[PDB]
Parts: sequence; structure tokens; C-alpha cells
Amino acid sequence: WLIKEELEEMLVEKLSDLDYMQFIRLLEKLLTSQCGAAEEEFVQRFRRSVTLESKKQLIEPVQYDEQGMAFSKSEGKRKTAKAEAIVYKHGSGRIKVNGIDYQLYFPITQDREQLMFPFHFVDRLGKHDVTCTVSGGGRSAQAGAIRLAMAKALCSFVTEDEVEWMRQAGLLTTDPRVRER
Amino acid sequence: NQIKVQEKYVWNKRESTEKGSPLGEVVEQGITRVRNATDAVGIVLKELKRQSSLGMFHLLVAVDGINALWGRTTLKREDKSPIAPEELALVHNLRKMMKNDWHGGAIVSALSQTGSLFKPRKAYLPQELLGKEGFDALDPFIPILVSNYNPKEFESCIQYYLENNWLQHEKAPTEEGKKELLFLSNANPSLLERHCAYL
Ligand SMILES: Nc1nc2c(ncn2[C@@H]2O[C@H](COP(=O)(O)OP(=O)(O)O)[C@@H](O)[C@H]2O)c(=O)[nH]1
Repeated sequence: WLIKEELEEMLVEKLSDLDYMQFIRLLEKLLTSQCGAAEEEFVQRFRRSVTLESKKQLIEPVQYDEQGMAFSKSEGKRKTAKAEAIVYKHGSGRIKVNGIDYQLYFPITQDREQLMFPFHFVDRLGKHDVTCTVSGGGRSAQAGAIRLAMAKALCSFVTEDEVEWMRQAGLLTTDPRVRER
Repeated sequence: NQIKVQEKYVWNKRESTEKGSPLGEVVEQGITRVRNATDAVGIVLKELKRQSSLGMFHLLVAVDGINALWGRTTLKREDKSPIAPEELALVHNLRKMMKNDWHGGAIVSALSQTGSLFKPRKAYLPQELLGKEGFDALDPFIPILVSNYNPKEFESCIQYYLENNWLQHEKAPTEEGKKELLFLSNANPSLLERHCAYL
């Protein structure tokens, strides 16, 4: 709804709280009735836009390799670890970390669960191939960076609703917590 | 009792094994007096490599973690100096069995980085684990690759564990749990067994 101060600006007249409330009540009553054309553009005169839609994750464009296979590349960062992942549209669930199989690059089960989290959240385990390169940081930081990179690359092959579900699950947000001086 | 020695072996001035005695006696002398245990092992090998050539019996030499023989040891002298594998009689006599200078049997071996000395965790190929000396010793040889479970083997192993009621989590018998186990183990038998152990 149009806030009091900008209503004053539109009217070029100072007005109180109670008369603003009365005007808003009348506008709501007009909305409740079967408003026709002139009515709802009249109301739209007094309704601003909430341009804070945070569903603005940038879907990476789909690229094609020389073999004609579709894929998407993305980046991620966790502490000092930085990862870049390529997710293929079709695959058998093979993840290659620095040219090494993920169960060999990540002996600890926690990191493997972190690498699971993105694909499992959207029910496509075993349906994609991942080729990622990670550098810097430690075991957990590298695992988190790779998770973020794979989620951001996997956003391309899922629906917008699934992208939003991943966003609400925290799979597409960079973790800003780092060591403090 | 069927296998018999062809030489007089002298354990000490008082005790000796005469020619024609059963091999078990030698084994007993190694089991009763540990002082002559290592000497008793080599004799056995010396006999088994020889008699098998005559055709008395078929011999199998199954050495697991064979890469230890031509590597390094973590055993020290009293002067804190390193000891080479060839300076051990037990290791020295077992190398003679790996050479293909005898017939009437087969030599089967398996590599292992688990428990290996001075090897990185991800080294599994023959040359990397054996070393130049080990490869030269075993060469020529037939390598056989052992890989992770294929989908059929993975499904059958999980069905075996389920038939033994070894997966107690309610989501394990379902399909989503099977996908999660497959991903977490990547079909590796050992990782799958360890994960299923505590579920
Ligand atoms: N106590 C004892 N051990 C023996 C005797 N003969 C052979 N051995 C052991 O059995 C093993 C047989 O290996 P061998 O053919 O003799 O090779 P070599 O050590 O270089 O001479 C030897 O390494 C000895 O340790 C013996 O007459 N008395």
C-alpha cells in the first residue's frame, strides 16, 4: 500500500494517521467489491511495487562440449577454498575431483555426504556427471565449496520451483563466515 | 606324513632330522623350539619347491601383500641402523618361491597398500607398489584387476545383508536408501561394508 509520506507527496497536502487509515480502508473496501477496469487502475495508482523478490539466482547458461554434450559450469567459495564445477546434463553419477574419484579424494564420509546433499535434495542421484577443480582451504572447506559449485551448476537442469527449494534449503548461498582478526 | 625330506638337517649338535623323516617333524621342531622356527620355515619351502618339481604334489604359493618383499623395513639394529628386507631370512627364503624356476604349481599374489611402508595412500598400480626391484623380480607375470562392485554385485550384496537382517534402519530396505548407500560407497566393497556395519 501507498505509505503515508508519499501519499502526502502525491496530494501535496499534510495529513494525519487516522485519515490515512480511513483512506486505506476505503481502498480495501473498493478492492473487495467487484472492481471493474477504471476501479483497479485507480487502485493501482495507490499501490507500489515490492521489488525485493529474492528468487533472483542467476541460472548459468547451458553450454555444449565438442562431443555435443550439454553441461553447465559454476563457481563456489568456502573459507579459502575455491571450487569450479562442471555438471553434465546426462551422466551416471561419476564425480571427478581434480581428476580423482570423489571417494578417493574425500576419504571422510562427511565430505561425501556434503557432495551428496545437492543431488539428493532434488532426487537426481546417479543422473549427472561432475568434473570439478578445487584449490586452497582444507578438507571441509573444499567439500563445502564443491557443494556450492555443484548446486549452482545443477540449477540449470532443474525447474524454477526446484531452484527455489534449493535456495530455501541453503544450497545456493555463499557462507560468509571466515576467520576473524 | 606323506611328504618326506631328502637331506639331513642339523638343528644342533644334539638334535638333527634324518633323511627320509616326514616333513611334519621339521614343522614340529619349528613349533616346539622357536629358536629353530625361522630355519624350519625355509627348509619347508626348500622341500616344497623341490618335491613339487618331481611331481609328487601340486603346490600353490598364495602371498598376500607381496609388495613387502622388495620394499623397505621399519626394523632397526641395536645401533639404530636400518635393516633391508633381504637381511631377513624369512623374507629372503620367500623370494625364492616367487621365482619361476620350478614347475608343478602356480604362484598367486595380491598387492596391498594397507599396511605398506613408505607408500602413498592412493598408490595401487603394480609398479608403484612393487618398486623397480619388485617388478623385475615378478616380471614376467599376469596382472588381474579387481574393481568396485558393478550394479548387479552391489544389489546382490545389499540383498545378502538384508537376508541376514544386518540393515536395521527402516529406510535401508527402501530404494532411496540404496541410492544413498551406492553414492556414499561408490560401490566400493569395503566402504559399503563399513557403512552397513553401523546402520
Ligand atoms: N637349522 C638348520 N636350517 C637349515 C639347514 N638347511 C637349510 N636350512 C634353512 O632352510 C633354508 C633353505 O634355503 P637354502 O636352499 O639352503 O638357501 P641358502 O641359505 O642360500 O643356502 C635356509 O635358508 C636355512 O635357513 C640345516 O642343515 N640346519
